[PDB]
Amino acid sequence: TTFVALYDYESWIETDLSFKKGERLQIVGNWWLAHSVTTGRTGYIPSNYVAPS
Amino acid sequence: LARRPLPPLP
Repeated sequence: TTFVALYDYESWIETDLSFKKGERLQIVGNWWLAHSVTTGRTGYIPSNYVAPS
Repeated sequence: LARRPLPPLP
């Protein structure tokens, strides 16, 4: 359900989240719809940037 | 949106 970011990721498009290494992301293909309690945003993240909690 | 190719690592 929850995954942790392995690396920093920066997004400039409204569909994708930016996140920092170590950020916990709730998972709502290659890109997963996720929610960040840190920022309150919901958006896609690349699955190769995260690992299970 | 989910089926896009994976981006490279940093």
